[PDB]
Amino acid sequence: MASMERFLSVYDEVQAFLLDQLQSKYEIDPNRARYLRIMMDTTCLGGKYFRGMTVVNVAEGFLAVTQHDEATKERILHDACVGGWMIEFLQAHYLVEDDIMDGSVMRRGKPCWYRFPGVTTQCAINDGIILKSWTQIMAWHYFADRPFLKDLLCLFQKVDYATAVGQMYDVTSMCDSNKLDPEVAQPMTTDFAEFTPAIYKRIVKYKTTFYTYLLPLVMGLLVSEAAASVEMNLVERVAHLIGEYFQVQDDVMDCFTPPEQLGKVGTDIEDAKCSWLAVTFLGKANAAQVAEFKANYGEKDPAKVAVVKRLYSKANLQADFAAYEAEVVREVESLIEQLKVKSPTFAESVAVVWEKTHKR
Amino acid sequence: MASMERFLSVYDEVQAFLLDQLQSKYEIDPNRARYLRIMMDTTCLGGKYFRGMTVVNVAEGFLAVTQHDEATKERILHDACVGGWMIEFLQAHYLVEDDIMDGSVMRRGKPCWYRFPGVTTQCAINDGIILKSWTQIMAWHYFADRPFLKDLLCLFQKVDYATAVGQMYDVTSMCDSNKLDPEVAQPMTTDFAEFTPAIYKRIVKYKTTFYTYLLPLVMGLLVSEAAASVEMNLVERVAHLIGEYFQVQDDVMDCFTPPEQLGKVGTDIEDAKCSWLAVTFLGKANAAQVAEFKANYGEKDPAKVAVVKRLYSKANLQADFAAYEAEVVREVESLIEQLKVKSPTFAESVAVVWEKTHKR
Ligand SMILES: Cc1ccc(CNC[C@@H](C)O)s1
Ligand SMILES: Cc1ccc(CNC[C@@H](C)O)s1
Ligand SMILES: [Zn+2]
Ligand SMILES: [Zn+2]
Ligand SMILES: [Zn+2]
Ligand SMILES: [Zn+2]
Repeated sequence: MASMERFLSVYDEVQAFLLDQLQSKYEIDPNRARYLRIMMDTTCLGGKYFRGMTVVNVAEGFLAVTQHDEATKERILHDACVGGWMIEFLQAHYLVEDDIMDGSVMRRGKPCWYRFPGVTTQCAINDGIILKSWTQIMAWHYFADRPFLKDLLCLFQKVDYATAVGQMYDVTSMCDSNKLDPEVAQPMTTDFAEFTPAIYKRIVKYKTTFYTYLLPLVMGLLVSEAAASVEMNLVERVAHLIGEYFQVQDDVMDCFTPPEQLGKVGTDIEDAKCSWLAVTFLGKANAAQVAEFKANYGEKDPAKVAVVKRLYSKANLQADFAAYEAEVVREVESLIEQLKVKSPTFAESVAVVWEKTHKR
Repeated sequence: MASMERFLSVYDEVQAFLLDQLQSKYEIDPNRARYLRIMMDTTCLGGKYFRGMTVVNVAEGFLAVTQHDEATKERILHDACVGGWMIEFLQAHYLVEDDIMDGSVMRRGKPCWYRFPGVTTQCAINDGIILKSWTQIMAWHYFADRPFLKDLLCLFQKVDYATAVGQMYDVTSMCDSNKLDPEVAQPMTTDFAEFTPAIYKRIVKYKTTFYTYLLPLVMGLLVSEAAASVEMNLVERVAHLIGEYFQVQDDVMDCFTPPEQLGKVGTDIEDAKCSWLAVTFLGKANAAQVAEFKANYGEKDPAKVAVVKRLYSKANLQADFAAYEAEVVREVESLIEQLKVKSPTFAESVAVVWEKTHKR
């Protein structure tokens, strides 16, 4: 069986399990079960399943080089699919809640969950909570007797928490740190002194890289009983590198990709986000450019946004991007080589993760 | 040391631990740490700590009848305090998110977290997520080598999930089940056919009783290594009984207690909640009363709310309440006696829980 058809089959299985348990142990009625079914499908399906499929791909890599009974190969692949779905559902949680927090309109060329007429924010906040609860129900059901249960749950929590911390770093990225105060409405930064590479890196490391690259890689290792074929500091380093690069691409596309390809109208400029474009622009701009950026950034006004866009196009950020890219290729290749000392197989999974990130 | 001063001390300890870890492992800066500190205090403190103190009280009960070294007594009490704080922080999560979902104004005579000028919904949704993540960080840190870790985490998740399911039952309680549909804006029920005792009970069982009574009781048992001194079906039954009663009182007070005592302007009528008052009113009203209730319920209009209030006062619901109360006293006393067969001590903790609920 091809990996994707197994992964998709296990979604159906896990969905049936969750909804069946809701009827048999949580007293749910049929119409509410249908609501939850439709919520699950709408929030968890329709992406590329990159994250969850990474778990599967890492596990398949080990299967190719490790002796096992056929029933064991099947069990490991089923565990990798279940684990994959945990990460997809964790993402679904965050996309639901983030869309509500940001007042987003679309995601993947469809309305954000909370905008559906029969959902509303009141229900959608809680739907998002359910989504993350369902990751725990899956783990406890399917991994109840597994030797990796503890490690897997402890890893999952730490990544979830890093993610929520990342979200705080992101939504507060345009405030002056010294002015953060629950008692006082937060003004946008006027100096942009906190739009640095190091600060951008911290946002991205926590908000994105832990759940998108570290967790799929390490969960694949866990469900394969293979954590000892790797130096975990190397896995973290490569994860953080690849994830930062992933984000840099997304930040570029938010500004320059037509809405039809990103599946939304990009608003990073209007939201005054600490994006790779803003940080890199400020790292090369002259005095006058800086002053024009400060008078136009973080404003809904289409004229001011167009001035910000024009500032970025004139500043030749494509050249900064190519240089960033080259350097990432260097460092990622280096880390892949270091990973080969202990696991060729694992190194090749990371290679595949890198090439799917780099090509797109 | 008195129980409450130990419990309060452990809050300070757990807070210091969480914030210190944020600086040492999550790269947090001082001002964001202060924001989180203030968030934690504002959301987790200022109630009666009934839930968390139950954990402590159950543990102290066992300490009085079980032989242990002094260092062991201390460790069990520290575990009970930490476990207590997990449940308080879980509540804090739900109160944050519920207040945002319901557009609430006040809670405990102070503004809801999301209303603070320097918070906003964008940050508050995520603050609420952090609050629940911090329950997991606490458990993994303080209970890492404990034999009850698995059981405690599995119980915690199931209660969290039941709670979120309860929330879905509550916010959808005024819709017709057969009309639930993410695609279609939900109309308020016109027939109120789903305002029954059984349906009310399901909302309350999930939304309230699992986290407020079942989890504190069973966590006390867990941290005491005492789950075998009880029949767990009896613990569940008594929990569900006491919790329903708790909710019935809150539903009565939402309508009739001055805002100064409940710490808010009650809105159950305007929100068209499936409250004990509405269900019990509909269980005794004549045709004309029913028709007047349907023309006035679930409307912001102060005149219509006052008509709903007047309908409840004329219907002598105090007498239905006294009868409900008597019957709960019967059943709770019965369950306490059944609990004595295996643990006098545990039975006496439940007695104390009952008397603190019943007296208030
Ligand atoms: C924690 C997260 C919030 C949003 C995420 C997905 N990244 C693309 C989005 C910003 O459009 S992950
Ligand atoms: C899951 C929960 C939502 C709200 C809760 C606290 N009960 C009083 C409130 C309704 O005013 S628990
Ligand atoms: Zn966001
Ligand atoms: Zn983006
Ligand atoms: Zn509510
Ligand atoms: Zn209430």
